[PDB]
Amino acid sequence: PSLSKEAALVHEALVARGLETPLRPPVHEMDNETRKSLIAGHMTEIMQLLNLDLADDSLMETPHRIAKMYVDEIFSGLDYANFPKITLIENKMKVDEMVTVRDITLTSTCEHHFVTIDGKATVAYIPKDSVIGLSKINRIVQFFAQRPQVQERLTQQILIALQTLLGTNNVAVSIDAVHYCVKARGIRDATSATTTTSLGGLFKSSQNTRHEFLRAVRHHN
Amino acid sequence: PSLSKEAALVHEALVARGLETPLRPPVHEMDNETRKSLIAGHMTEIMQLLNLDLADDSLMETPHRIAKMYVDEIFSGLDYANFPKITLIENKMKVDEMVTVRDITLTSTCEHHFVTIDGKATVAYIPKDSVIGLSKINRIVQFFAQRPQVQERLTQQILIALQTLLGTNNVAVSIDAVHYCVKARGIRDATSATTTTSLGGLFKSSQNTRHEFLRAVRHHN
Amino acid sequence: PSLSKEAALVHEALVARGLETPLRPPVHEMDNETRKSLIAGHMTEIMQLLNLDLADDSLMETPHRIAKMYVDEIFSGLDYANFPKITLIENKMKVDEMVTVRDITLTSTCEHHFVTIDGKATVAYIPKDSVIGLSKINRIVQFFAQRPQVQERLTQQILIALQTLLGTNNVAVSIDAVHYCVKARGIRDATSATTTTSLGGLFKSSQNTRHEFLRAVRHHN
Amino acid sequence: PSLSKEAALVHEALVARGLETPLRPPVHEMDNETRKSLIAGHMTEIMQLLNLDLADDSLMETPHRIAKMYVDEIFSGLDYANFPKITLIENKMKVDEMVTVRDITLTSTCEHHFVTIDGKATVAYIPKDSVIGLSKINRIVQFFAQRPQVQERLTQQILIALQTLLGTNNVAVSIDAVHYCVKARGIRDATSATTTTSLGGLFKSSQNTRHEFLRAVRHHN
Amino acid sequence: PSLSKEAALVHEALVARGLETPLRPPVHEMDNETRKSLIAGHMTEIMQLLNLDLADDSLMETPHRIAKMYVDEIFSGLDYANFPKITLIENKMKVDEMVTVRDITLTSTCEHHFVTIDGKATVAYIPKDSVIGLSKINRIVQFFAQRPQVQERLTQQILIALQTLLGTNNVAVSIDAVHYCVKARGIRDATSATTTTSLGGLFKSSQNTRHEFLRAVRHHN
Amino acid sequence: PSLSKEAALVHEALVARGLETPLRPPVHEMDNETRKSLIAGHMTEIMQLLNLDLADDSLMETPHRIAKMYVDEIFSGLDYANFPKITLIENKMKVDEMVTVRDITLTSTCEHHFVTIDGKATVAYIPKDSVIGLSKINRIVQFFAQRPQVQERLTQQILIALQTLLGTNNVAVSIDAVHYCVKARGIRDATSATTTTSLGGLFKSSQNTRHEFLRAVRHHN
Amino acid sequence: PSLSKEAALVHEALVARGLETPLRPPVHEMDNETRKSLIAGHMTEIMQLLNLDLADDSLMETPHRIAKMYVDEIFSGLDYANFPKITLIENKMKVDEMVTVRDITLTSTCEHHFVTIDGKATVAYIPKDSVIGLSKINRIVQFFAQRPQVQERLTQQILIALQTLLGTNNVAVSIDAVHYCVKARGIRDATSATTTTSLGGLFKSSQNTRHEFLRAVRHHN
Amino acid sequence: PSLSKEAALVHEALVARGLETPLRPPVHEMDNETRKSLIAGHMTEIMQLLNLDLADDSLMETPHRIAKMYVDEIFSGLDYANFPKITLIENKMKVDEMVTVRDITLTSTCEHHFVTIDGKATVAYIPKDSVIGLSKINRIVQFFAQRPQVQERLTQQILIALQTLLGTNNVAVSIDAVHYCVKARGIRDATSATTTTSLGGLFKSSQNTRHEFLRAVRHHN
Amino acid sequence: PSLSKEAALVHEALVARGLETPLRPPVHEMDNETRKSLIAGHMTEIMQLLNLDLADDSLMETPHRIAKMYVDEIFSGLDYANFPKITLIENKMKVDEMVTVRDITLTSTCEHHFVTIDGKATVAYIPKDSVIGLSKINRIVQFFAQRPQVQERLTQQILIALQTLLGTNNVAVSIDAVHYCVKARGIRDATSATTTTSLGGLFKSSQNTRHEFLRAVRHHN
Ligand SMILES: [Cl-]
Ligand SMILES: [Cl-]
Ligand SMILES: [Cl-]
Ligand SMILES: [Cl-]
Ligand SMILES: [Cl-]
Ligand SMILES: [Cl-]
Ligand SMILES: [Cl-]
Ligand SMILES: [Cl-]
Ligand SMILES: [Cl-]
Ligand SMILES: [Zn+2]
Ligand SMILES: [Zn+2]
Ligand SMILES: [Zn+2]
Ligand SMILES: [Zn+2]
Ligand SMILES: [Zn+2]
Ligand SMILES: [Zn+2]
Ligand SMILES: [Zn+2]
Ligand SMILES: [Zn+2]
Ligand SMILES: [Zn+2]
Repeated sequence: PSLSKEAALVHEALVARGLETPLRPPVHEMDNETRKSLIAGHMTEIMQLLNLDLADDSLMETPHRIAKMYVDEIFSGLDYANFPKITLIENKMKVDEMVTVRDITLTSTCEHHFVTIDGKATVAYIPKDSVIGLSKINRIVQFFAQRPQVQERLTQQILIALQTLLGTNNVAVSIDAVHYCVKARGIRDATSATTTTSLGGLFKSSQNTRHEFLRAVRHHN
Repeated sequence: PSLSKEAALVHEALVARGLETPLRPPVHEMDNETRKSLIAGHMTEIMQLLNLDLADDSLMETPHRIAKMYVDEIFSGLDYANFPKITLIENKMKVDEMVTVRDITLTSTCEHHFVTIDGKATVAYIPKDSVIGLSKINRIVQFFAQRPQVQERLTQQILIALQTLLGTNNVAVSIDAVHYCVKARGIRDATSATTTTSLGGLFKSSQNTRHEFLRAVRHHN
Repeated sequence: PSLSKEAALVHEALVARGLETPLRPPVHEMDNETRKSLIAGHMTEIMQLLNLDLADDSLMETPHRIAKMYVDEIFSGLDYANFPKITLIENKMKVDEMVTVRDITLTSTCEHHFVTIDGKATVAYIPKDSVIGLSKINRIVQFFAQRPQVQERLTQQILIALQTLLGTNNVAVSIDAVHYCVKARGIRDATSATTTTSLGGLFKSSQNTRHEFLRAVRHHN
Repeated sequence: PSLSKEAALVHEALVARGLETPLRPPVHEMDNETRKSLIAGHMTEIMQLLNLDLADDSLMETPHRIAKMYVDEIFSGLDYANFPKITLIENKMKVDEMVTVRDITLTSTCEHHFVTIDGKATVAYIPKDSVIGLSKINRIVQFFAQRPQVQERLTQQILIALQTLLGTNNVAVSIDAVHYCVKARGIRDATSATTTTSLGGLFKSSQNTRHEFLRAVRHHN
Repeated sequence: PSLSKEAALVHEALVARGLETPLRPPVHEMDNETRKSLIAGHMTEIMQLLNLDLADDSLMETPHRIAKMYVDEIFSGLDYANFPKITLIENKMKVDEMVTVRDITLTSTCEHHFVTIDGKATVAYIPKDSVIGLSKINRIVQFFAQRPQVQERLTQQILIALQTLLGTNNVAVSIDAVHYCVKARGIRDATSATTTTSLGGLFKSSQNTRHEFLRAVRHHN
Repeated sequence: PSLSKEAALVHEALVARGLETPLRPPVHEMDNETRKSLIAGHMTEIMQLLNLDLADDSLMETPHRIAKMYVDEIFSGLDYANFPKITLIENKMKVDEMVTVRDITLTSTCEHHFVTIDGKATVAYIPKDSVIGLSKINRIVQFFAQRPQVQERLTQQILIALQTLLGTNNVAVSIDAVHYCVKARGIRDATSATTTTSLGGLFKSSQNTRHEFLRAVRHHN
Repeated sequence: PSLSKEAALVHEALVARGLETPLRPPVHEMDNETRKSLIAGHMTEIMQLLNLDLADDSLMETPHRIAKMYVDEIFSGLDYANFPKITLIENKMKVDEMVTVRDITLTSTCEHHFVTIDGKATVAYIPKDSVIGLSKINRIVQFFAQRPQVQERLTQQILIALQTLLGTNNVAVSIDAVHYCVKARGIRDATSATTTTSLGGLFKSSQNTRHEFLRAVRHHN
Repeated sequence: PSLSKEAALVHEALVARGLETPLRPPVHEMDNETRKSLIAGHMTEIMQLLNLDLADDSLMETPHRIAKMYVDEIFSGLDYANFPKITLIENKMKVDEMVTVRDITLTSTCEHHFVTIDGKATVAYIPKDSVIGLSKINRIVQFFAQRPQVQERLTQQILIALQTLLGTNNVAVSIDAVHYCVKARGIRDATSATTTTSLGGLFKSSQNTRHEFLRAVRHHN
Repeated sequence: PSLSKEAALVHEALVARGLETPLRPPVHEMDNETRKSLIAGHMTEIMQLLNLDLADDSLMETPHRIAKMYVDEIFSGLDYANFPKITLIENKMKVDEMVTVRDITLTSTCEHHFVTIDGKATVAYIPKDSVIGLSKINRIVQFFAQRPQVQERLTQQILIALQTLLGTNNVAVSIDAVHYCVKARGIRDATSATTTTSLGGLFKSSQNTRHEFLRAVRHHN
């Protein structure tokens, strides 16, 4: 009772290429309710250095909400215990052209200011011996997304994970997103978006394949 | 009085390629009024198991409605006695460029949860000896769509059937659809959509042809 | 350990007004895991009646997948043990103008055929003593959405629930949806949508208020 | 050297009506740099509790960026030392019809999870003796937005602030926004948005005026 | 075995108001296979009078196709044996606000030249004792649309029939359509469209109600 | 006094290639006014067979209106006496790059049911010795459009006609249309459209030219 | 053999209110081929004062084309011999709400520089004793449009004419157009449009009616 | 005092390639005012032949406005005394990639009926030694547009003019426009538009370049 | 205390290729507040020659505001003391496909009239050893945009400045803007816009790469 075959495989692959999120061993076995109260403790401190009145009916519970959100939600992707269960049917249909999943909702956080990243992901792969459940791609994407991230690392992690679970390197990933740490503060650019793409296999090597995919990416609604 | 030339041709061609829908032999001759009532009875139990009050004037008729929807409507594609009448005219116009029928309405069911799939298909072929009635393409698409499906299989069936009927390997099919078992539940993604395509003859081999078709696909209204 | 103050209040308000979903008392404490298998059992029988090979690597978990989806997901709103938690701060800001939450995502199922209803809700209220957490409105809407519904009933239920929890009659609800049993089968209308609305108090009696709300409805993205 | 007339006046006003952001007296004069280093202090603790390797070159400066962002940017409207410089020309043009500034860019933070709030503001007023510079309206709006807010309060603050600095009650404010703690977490609604409006003077009392303003609000690009 | 309660009710109500379609008594019992072949024969002559070569494999089947289209399809609305089965449930939800079904697909024929009319209908009613099945509205619209028409008459028939069936004068119908005998020939106007509406009960008398309905009409996709 | 040089050239080119509309020689000089009445006669019989009261002030001119429309309007392209006049200036500007006339309005009729075809054409050619009047392209397209057509044939005819009149094989034609016999009846698909294309000379042999043209097609307004 | 009942009626009505285009008696009976050669004569002169070389293959025929265009086309509305034939059916359907014809194509000329006016017309009337053929409104509109015009006079003429032919003053006309003499020369404004509206009867007097109509006008595609 | 280097150079170029607008030597020095009064002279004759009452206050100044418009505006590019002043900075920036000015407003007149031509131009060039001011490109384009044109010639004139004034053959020009003598008269096509492109240098010869330019052309707003 | 490493490196590189903004040696150390004041006077001077009454309570502050604006804001990119702080991280993610930043807000000024330039920039590069923080690119762009500019140069500057800080020639830049000196004065073209692009490394020599990036450019919102 710890990890799953797939979860293990992916994690190994990610460290092997040295693409895992920069983590440290958990040292000693610390409860999650402990981590959460500890984290609310610090949030109470920060909130006081801001001069907010924690006595307020609305503010009082924020430290604890921020604590559950960090551990249970927006960063749950740092604990492989949360990896999604994977299901794969055999490729009896003999699909040999690419399958594409466009405009996958994707919300993450910039590791640089812990601010929101709103974006869309398009993922395509060429089935080999197995066909993956379609929702699973959405879930694998949201998983890596729930981690403090840098867009370039995010795009690459997804490629590797899917590559690992599908059994081919013929996978491609493109992400188009908006960083609120560029929009809401700093340079305050309200109109820019960033686009990153990772291409494995034929998607990288074969010019014709490379463009059918790039030609398909970017489907604004 | 059973099946038709075309219906049987198509059916064989699918079984030959290992692409038919996972079916079992109807064992003993079961009349549809009988399948419908038996089915109706199970839905009656399922609704009771859900604590619904079948004594209500709105819910009362639901088991018979669901059973009829299953047998005559949404899954009627599993019975080749429903295959559409095909009509082919002689290619006296000597067309030798592709004919594309785009944005064909496509409603179907995900075989993993029996939930609505809503999408659109784009089909193209290059006439050899015969030109098919346009409406017939739409019809063929709906027939295979009225079956519990997996988008990747559904796509190939439309292809193989068309090739078979048209006497050419020069056919291409593309489907862009939304799966409600991805949107309405589970990961609950309100924006992703899946695109799958299958190309035959020149649409596969000729890079020229292939990209002309792909280029034309995706005509959002 | 059974029900929560909010939940019980809501369920009673609805019963008193005769707007609860038609439900028959459980009878005996039948365990949920028992219900799922009985349901999954009947689904198996239904699928064998359609002649599908349940021995297929893709159709085997289906009966089980449906059972779990029905009981745990799309019909979870039938069990008040799933009523969302309510958080209400006091109206110190002295807000006396309607707050409007629009384009709330809403996926439901029709009770006449158990087919997908995909729509959008717009809720509005004039806070009296308390202001509610914004997401709770969303959560309340989805709770009632996960039930075999009739759009007319669904709209009323959301009104009563909200009127009850906020201690006011000044609430308004409008739902704009697409029913697949109209779209995907039957008459097969691919463009019609249905709009229903429930107006309480001022939204109903005051011409001025009523139109301010209706004017602000139907925000297609 | 502390505060300016404008700010003290606005500040008093909000406090008088019980609409100031819940703040605690600083207590003792803590140097903003200490504050930041303390905040960055606690954030480091938190990042360690999430098991992130702060030894990494990318995560290394994060606690310090967050600290600086919090105090100097996203929450800078908590200190009136930051209130914008107001300019008021004489209303010689004898303007007696509303002036409406629409689609003011507004990015704030919800106070329940400190997550991004992205929206637009529409402000109108009827000039009495003074006529404020246009951009000031933009600056005042963004001032109160740089605080842990609640849309209902933020709307009121803006109204009160402008009525005060303008000399009239004839001011209207409407904000329309997306709360990411609703969109990127929890219920995860990708489509809803919230609209709040605060009406003063003729905008509240005069129906003709009230609807002239409501009619114009909501200019999506 | 002839007509149905509702079919006859509706039919009478139209004749009573002098709104039925200009029909004559079927004289002697003429079987539809007979009407179809007789019709087919005239189209055969008309096509010959046009110098078309019925020996061609594409034109050969046209007379039988046109006759069937006329009798079973596009004009099948002239025979009440085709009226749709109506289903009404008890208004236990006590709805007392209008229900609007908007953008119903409507294809019809101009009676002046037997040319396609393509448009959309918006229908609304306020339930008294009963709520009708939504799909039934669409169906009723198509029934009266499958008749040689004049938009102004077609609009009223839908109204009167609905009033009759729903036991209320509180119904409203609006149709926006394109006439191909205006677009495809004659003046040849590629952009005009005609809107016609008929209001009953409160939708006529109450200015309040009337404008709420009109306000909601015209939902271009 | 019978036919014009252009007309005769065109009619012959089409006959030689076997692409003329299937026509049977008149036989005897039957006067057009005689044809119209015989046609109007049969239409009368057809309408009486549908049970319509031809004595109605609105249905009385119909048989006569149809006859005139068929012979004089929508099928006028069957009589080369209606071929448009051609004006060709010499190519002094030495134009050697394709001229493209796009979104040419095209309304036609299907030959399988005589129902409206509403579409758009895009024509392109590389002038050799002569440049044609722009409107003539339009006029040529509508000439062939006014004939019971099959889109595949229609496209070829326009190519041949233009190739013939301009003395070049460097012409290209693409037609994008909606067939009401698909939309308004039968399968009743409300979203599919059909695209056909005919490429001559360089447009067919030169990869470079072919794509420049296809790339420039499908200009939805 | 000169004029038609309707044509006369309208012309009288127009002079009676003194709204006719400023014409003069034709003095003496001058042939139309004479007027046209005379007019080409002057056009040849103008063209020479511009230094164009009329010897050119393209220019040579312009004087005559401009001459036919003026007399036979763009100004044919100055000769009531061209008025359209009107057909009116009796209002047996008892329509008593307004009928509307939107986005009627309308091309005219400014009397001030004989340059193009591109626009759209919306016309509505409330049937009284008779219902007019729908295409007839389009034709009456294009008729007055084919005259040197000033937009305000144009709008009024149409009102009167329809008022005269329908037998009620309850008619309304709105025109939205673009004047190329404002766009292509002079101030050269590329974005403005002008809108004129004439309201007769209840459309002018009754506030409620006045706005249902104004609320409907302006349907950009 | 007659012409400038720029103009004489352009002029010679067009004449050398046989692309100048067909002009006749002025012959004798006629004073532009006489010309205008002569032109206004003939236009008065024409308006009298159309039976318009020139005694009217609105039609009174028309012949004089037309005369002035013709000579001083819409046809002013016929006199090179009107050629724009060209400015050329030194290409120090060493720009070696194309510069593309898109959607240049272009309003011209067709030379067959002197009717409005409204369109857009897209121009690109690859700087060699000189780099022209941006607006000049706009001015040169509008210079040749102010002439009775033929789109095919107008496109060529612009190309030649710019190649000459720039020092390179690397210039591309594409115009897309609506001819009103096609839209407002004759065939009356409300939707078609014509596209003409002229390619020089690498734009003609280099496929890579050619398609980079064609790819970017056609930016509808 | 003068300039930073980066700043220096960029500035040199520009001078080296001779693409620096034409600057003269400051000569003697003149304080800014002194420059601002000297400029202010010269404004008061100009505003007096325009005849504007500087005594007005609203025109008063202008020379001082224009004063601040030129030096402190819109031309601040002239002083490298303002170059933004650059932050790079290790490319441990092994990113080797391009990273694209689109629709970057760009507000410049033309150097020919000091008039507003309003565009959008798209920047891309293929990471080598370091990966720049996203927000930085935006900052670099606004820096060079804060200078009296000529589009063709601005594009070039942004390119070199980036190739220098990233250590790769593999950078690409595209700018699409509207020059108000072309729109609001002079030729007054309200619709044209200009596009300039600079390609380094593979973006210039690799056909494939070159087109991947050009295919991405131009993301209108
Ligand atoms: Cl930053
Ligand atoms: Cl799942
Ligand atoms: Cl039904
Ligand atoms: Cl929550
Ligand atoms: Cl007509
Ligand atoms: Cl069919
Ligand atoms: Cl003027
Ligand atoms: Cl013509
Ligand atoms: Cl200039
Ligand atoms: Zn960041
Ligand atoms: Zn599923
Ligand atoms: Zn249903
Ligand atoms: Zn929150
Ligand atoms: Zn008609
Ligand atoms: Zn057909
Ligand atoms: Zn004018
Ligand atoms: Zn012309
Ligand atoms: Zn400038």
